[PDB]
Order: sequence, then structure tokens, then C-alpha cells
Amino acid sequence: FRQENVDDYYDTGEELGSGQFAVVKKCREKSTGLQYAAKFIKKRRTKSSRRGVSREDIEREVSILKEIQHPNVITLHEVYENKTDVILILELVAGGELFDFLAEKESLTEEEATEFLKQILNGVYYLHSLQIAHFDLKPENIMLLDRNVPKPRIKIIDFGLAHKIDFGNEFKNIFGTPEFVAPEIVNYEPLGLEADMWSIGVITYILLSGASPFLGDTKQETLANVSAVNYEFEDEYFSNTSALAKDFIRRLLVKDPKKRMTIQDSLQHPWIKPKDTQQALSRKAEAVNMEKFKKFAAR
Ligand SMILES: [Cl-]
Ligand SMILES: [Cl-]
Ligand SMILES: [Cl-]
Ligand SMILES: [Cl-]
Ligand SMILES: [Cl-]
Repeated sequence: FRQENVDDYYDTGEELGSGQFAVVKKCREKSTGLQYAAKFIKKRRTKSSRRGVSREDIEREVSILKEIQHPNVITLHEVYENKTDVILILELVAGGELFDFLAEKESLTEEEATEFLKQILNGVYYLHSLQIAHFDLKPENIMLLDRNVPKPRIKIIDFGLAHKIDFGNEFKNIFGTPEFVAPEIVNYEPLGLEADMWSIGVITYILLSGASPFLGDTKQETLANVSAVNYEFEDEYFSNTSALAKDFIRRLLVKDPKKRMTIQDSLQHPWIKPKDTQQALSRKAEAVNMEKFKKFAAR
């Protein structure tokens, strides 16, 4: 990584987000005027310290980011390192979270929802073609490049949990968001590209209903709901939903990863690519709107 002072080359500014051991700031490159997002990742530095990320996990995220180039995945521009942090200069994605943008609309049909879902599928299809599992797919990691344009472009971000799956599975404990992780993550079982497909099922469920399918009243209950595949198309939220949409979701929310729909099959599923007009017109049904997001946020 570049062992120089990032401040010699960039002006940094507004914080855009921060988790544990990472903060993301807006920045501008002095030599070009172009804007980026700078992600400062705290290194733990010593193996016995608990005050940061393993420099090896960082190395993994950077090596994956350097390989990927696709219009629905975030681009890596440059990497700096100082004694305390590794700093990723990333493509700036400023349009906000997809679901926040969708919460502003009065109405959304299934057909409209698939135009955004298809961009997610396209990005994940690229990743899985490279045998890369993202492992942290959830609404907050699905951003918009520009929310004003007629067809906004989706960017998948945050490759902090992403792994190359060269053996078909990896045996590592993944600490993801309970609502969105697959049962094999909850149960500390071997993990593959299939885990992303589960997360896509959860995102799609929310995309049509405004409700979270496995969200329980305690964190452990949510994890148990996931492990038991306990969800329902509650008629309060899925009254309008087409059978094709429910079939697409049903084929992703499957406990056995080997029986789950693949990214390739999901792109060929009739809900995504209708085979006749009867199928296509069933996607005129209502997806999520402004009132469904607020009906479930009321809990
Ligand atoms: Cl938000
Ligand atoms: Cl990270
Ligand atoms: Cl095992
Ligand atoms: Cl069901
Ligand atoms: Cl299959």
C-alpha cells in the first residue's frame, strides 16, 4: 500500500458513515479535483490487541476490490497506509440507500421493483462469476449513484466480509447483520456463494412488503427464525403480491444452500425474465410503497 500521508494528496471532509474500526469520509484528490470516499480502517497492529481490524482481513478486502470492475459494484481508486490506519480511496457513491429512495415514492409495482433488483442480481452475478461471495448483502450496502436521474444506478458497497470461494466453501465465522445472514452463517457452518442468494431473498421480501421476514423480538430470536426458516407472506403485507414473486422468494429462502436458487437461475426466473405476457402482467401488482415502510417501522 502507499506508505505516504494521504493528506499530501487529498483533502478530506464530511463523515459519511462509520462502523466499528472504520470511518468513511468525503475527499477530493488535489491532482485531479475528483471526489472520492476515503474509508479509514483501524488496524489492530498487534495480534493480541482488540482495538482494530486484522491487517490480513484488510488485505483480503483490498485484493478483492482490486479485481472487480463492473457498473453495479464500487470501484477502488487507491490505498494508503500509516501506522494506525489503512485508507481505501473508493468511488464516491452519493445517492443514498436504495430503500430510502424507495420509501419516498407513493407507489411501486413489482415490475418497477425488478428493475432495481435486476441491477443487484447483475452485480452479484459478476461477483459469483469470479467466485467471490459478498457475505454482507443488506439494504444499507445497496446504494444509489445518483437518485435524481430517471433510471438510477445501483452500487453494491462494503466488501469488508467478502471472500474468494476457491473450494466451494469457506469455514470462517461471519459476523453479519442477523436479519440478513443465511442459516449457515447463524449456525457457524461452511459458507459459499449460496449465502448471498439467501440475502437476496431477504432483500426481495422487504422490497415487496416493507417488512423483514425473520426479524424477531430479540436478537437471538431473529437468529433462531433464520435457522428455522420461519417466515410468512403475511397477508397484511403481501395482499397484492404475485405468485411469481412469492416463488422467486421461496426458492431463495431455503435452508439447504445446495437446494437454493443460484444467481444464474435467479436471472432466468420468470419473475425476472417473464416467458409470456400473462407472467409479465402479473408483475403489475403492488410492491412496497411509502405506507408499508412506515407500517412495519411502527413494529
Ligand atoms: Cl437509513
Ligand atoms: Cl471494513
Ligand atoms: Cl465443520
Ligand atoms: Cl411460506
Ligand atoms: Cl440449485
